[PDB]
Amino acid sequence: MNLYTVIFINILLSLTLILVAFWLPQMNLYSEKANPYECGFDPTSSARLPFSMKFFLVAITFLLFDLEIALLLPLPWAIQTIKTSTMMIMAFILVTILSLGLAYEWTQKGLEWTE
Amino acid sequence: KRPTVRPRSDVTHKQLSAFGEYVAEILPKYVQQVQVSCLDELEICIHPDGVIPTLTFLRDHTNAQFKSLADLTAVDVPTRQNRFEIVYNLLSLRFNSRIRVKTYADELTPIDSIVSVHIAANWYEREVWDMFGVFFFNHPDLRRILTDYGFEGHPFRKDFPLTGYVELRYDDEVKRVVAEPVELAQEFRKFDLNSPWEAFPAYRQPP
Amino acid sequence: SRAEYVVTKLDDLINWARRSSLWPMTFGLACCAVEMMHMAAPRYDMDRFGVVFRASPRQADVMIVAGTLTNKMAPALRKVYDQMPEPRYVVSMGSCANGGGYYHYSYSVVRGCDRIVPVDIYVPGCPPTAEALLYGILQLQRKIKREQKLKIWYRR
Amino acid sequence: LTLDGIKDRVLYVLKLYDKIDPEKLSVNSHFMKDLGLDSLDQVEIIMAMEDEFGFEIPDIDAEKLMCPQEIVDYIADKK
Amino acid sequence: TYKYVNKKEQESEVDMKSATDNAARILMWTELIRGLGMTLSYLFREPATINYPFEKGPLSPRFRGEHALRRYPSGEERCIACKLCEAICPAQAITIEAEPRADGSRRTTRYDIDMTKCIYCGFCQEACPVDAIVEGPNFEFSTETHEELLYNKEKLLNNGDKWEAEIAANIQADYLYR
Amino acid sequence: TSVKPIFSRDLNEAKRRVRELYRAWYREVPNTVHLMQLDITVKQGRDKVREMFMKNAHVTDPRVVDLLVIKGKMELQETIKVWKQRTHVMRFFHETETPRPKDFLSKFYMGHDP
Ligand SMILES: CCCCCCCCCCCCCCCCCC(=O)OC[C@H](COP(=O)(O)OCCN)OC(=O)CCCCCCCCCCCCCCCCC
Ligand code: SF4
Ligand code: SF4
Ligand code: SF4
Repeated sequence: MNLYTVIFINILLSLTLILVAFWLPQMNLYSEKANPYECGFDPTSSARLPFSMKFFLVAITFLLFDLEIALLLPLPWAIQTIKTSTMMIMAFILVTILSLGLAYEWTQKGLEWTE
Repeated sequence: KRPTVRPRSDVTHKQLSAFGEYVAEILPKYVQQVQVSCLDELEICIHPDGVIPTLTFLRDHTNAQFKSLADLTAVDVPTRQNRFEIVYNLLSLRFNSRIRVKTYADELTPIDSIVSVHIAANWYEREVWDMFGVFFFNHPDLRRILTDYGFEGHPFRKDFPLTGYVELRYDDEVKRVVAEPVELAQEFRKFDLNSPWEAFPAYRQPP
Repeated sequence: SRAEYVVTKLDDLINWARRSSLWPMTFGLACCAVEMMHMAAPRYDMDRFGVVFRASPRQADVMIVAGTLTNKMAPALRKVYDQMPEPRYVVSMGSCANGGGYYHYSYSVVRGCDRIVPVDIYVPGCPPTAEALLYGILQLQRKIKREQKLKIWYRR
Repeated sequence: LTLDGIKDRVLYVLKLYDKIDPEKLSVNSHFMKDLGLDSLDQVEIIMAMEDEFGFEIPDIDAEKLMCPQEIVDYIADKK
Repeated sequence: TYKYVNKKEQESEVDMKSATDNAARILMWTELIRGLGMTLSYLFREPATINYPFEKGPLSPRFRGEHALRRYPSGEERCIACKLCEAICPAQAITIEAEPRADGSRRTTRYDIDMTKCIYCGFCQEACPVDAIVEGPNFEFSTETHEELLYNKEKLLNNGDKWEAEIAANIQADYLYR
Repeated sequence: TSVKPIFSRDLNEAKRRVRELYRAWYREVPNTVHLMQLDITVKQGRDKVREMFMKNAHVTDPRVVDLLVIKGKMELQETIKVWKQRTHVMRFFHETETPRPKDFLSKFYMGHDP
């Protein structure tokens, strides 16, 4: 209950700050002020267009590596087991296969960005 | 020997004159009025049909390796019918020598570009167009370079007023920067400074 | 416990904040930007006064027009100023910005930034000694010391 | 192809130009003499046609397209 | 003559010691620790920051700041409306209108300087043949209004009557170098 | 009477170029009133295009026409691309320039100008 309490207290602190930031000061709104900023001149287009990504393969790979991390995290418990040889072998196999996949990606130039 | 005057060597004069004879007799179809100055500088005047051939020869030829385009200018002389005197100053690193090539143009008489020869001339020719109104041919992107985006006129023309024809300000009514005809609080003061006594009799113009 | 006295003290506080924290904008056009830098340098430490160059107009409080303002650049200057949030002050640095200066009679110069934006303080020089630009910053600090906004609201 | 609906769309675009007076408008009226037009207000009409039927057409032709009937025939020949 | 900056590299000879040294450099971040050490050294140095506006930056007599019209020790004005100052002022900031003063002397009625046009070049005080117009040392003359920066004869005369004790000494110091 | 031609060996080819340019401008106006957020209609823009075109209708030398078309294409480039802002576009309309009258008598009442 205490965690809920603290987190809600923080929500309320932030929201109070934002309220008194949006309602305390004097405002003077007009279009030339509320318009987007592109270094003094007018945008040539919208920022809602495809912004190509050159590390898409690395992001995809990051997904699988995050999963491998999820599978590595139970080790603190897996080391309390009687079958220690099995845990050792499985952890070594997992990390080695992970490293081999990374090495194949590296060599085939996946970690390098499309230009 | 005299400490105020400037030491003068004729060796460079001779070198540049010989090379001028070289250029004149190797490009007769284009060359006009080669000349060398008291200060050691070579000036080769040509017909504009010869721009690209002349510059390519001076860049690629072995005894002439002027392959750095220092500058590219124009000069308005409203007197002559072909006002604009286009100038090509060049440099040879192999011979540590310079040279200047000149042509002539008009408001309605364009010449050819040399970006095929010297890529340095893209912006210089854009500048000539923006400032004097000379149009170049086969230019990749010939637009304005220095003037405003909607500027009318070619300001370096002697006929263009120093202060222009318009003037900018901000108007709250429209909430924009607008252009209004010029109106000055202090008018530029024209000083007549030329002395009425001949100063250099070596340049006297006979009547 | 007069409300007028309380309001005067509150306004003193408001101005103290907006004054001891003046974040200008990285907006330098010509030579005078060099003296701006030099005023950011050790000998004259800006941050010592609370001054900090923020590059976004949406975060800045003042803009120093540090050099010549051409007709091709005036729209961008007015746009940036417009994009700065009130309270916003302006400082004209040099003779180019005040009245065009050495290029007053040119076809591509606005004879004063005060035509495009409203100016609070004028710093003369070509270029103004960084010491002079600092003198101007402090002159601005005092001008802010004398805003008296809430007193006006209470008198309305 | 269809010289009947083509002509309907064409006279429609003409009426929609809104620079001419329908009194002297027909299927063979002359843009310049009959309706009192010039080069650019004919360019505009031919471009309105380009829009209507979508098929982009040269100027070498849009210049000779000087009456609604010529438009009809050009639309028919190309489409 | 010439020298190479990044061609020093010669043919490759490698030992175990060299390999291990480069490895330690690459693994322990040797070269970055040195920048850290430099920044540390600077923390324990005396800052060059002066305490403005109490202690101020140095200057020299030749400093050319605010303009002022001087006088002879008798109180008479030094200007004679010769107009070299406005004839050379490359910003066309000076404006002069002369007229015979009642006593017959050649003096000015108008002497205006748009200090928004002055580039503070000093040509006017080296052109003045009577050391009348000078560019004083004052640089702390900022304003809240553009109009205040358009000086006339009275303003410059008052400045001269305000800084003479300093202008005269700086002149006395610098006038042999000219 | 004999000179070098820039592009057009006669006024008809120059007119072809002028018409191409008119089409380009007529097609572009809407995209730039949309993009630049101009506060005018699409008809005002095309009327202004036509007026700026007629401003030089009197020319008869094909070289002047070719150079005018070059300048117009330069401007159309500056506009298709947004290199120029709504400021430079509305400069064409002169929304603030007090319109000097062509009546001799008003010109007489205000100033010595003819
Ligand atoms: C029997 C033993 C069994 C146990 C096995 C372990 C044995 C010991 C192995 C020791 C290995 C050394 C420690 C590993 C960390 C260093 C990793 C590394 O070397 O990365 C180097 C990397 C590349 O550097 P680069 O010169 O560009 O070379 C590129 C390759 N050609 O560049 C870098 O990664 C570094 C650049 C980072 C720059 C960011 C700023 C760094 C700031 C430095 C602060 C230092 C303060 C440290 C404070 C720590 C306190 C918590
Ligand atoms: S006032 Fe002088 S120093 Fe400042 S930008 Fe202009 S020319 Fe440069
Ligand atoms: S210092 Fe130079 S620019 Fe300034 S008033 Fe004197 S001559 Fe003119
Ligand atoms: S140069 Fe000196 S004496 Fe001559 S007009 Fe100027 S201020 Fe007066």
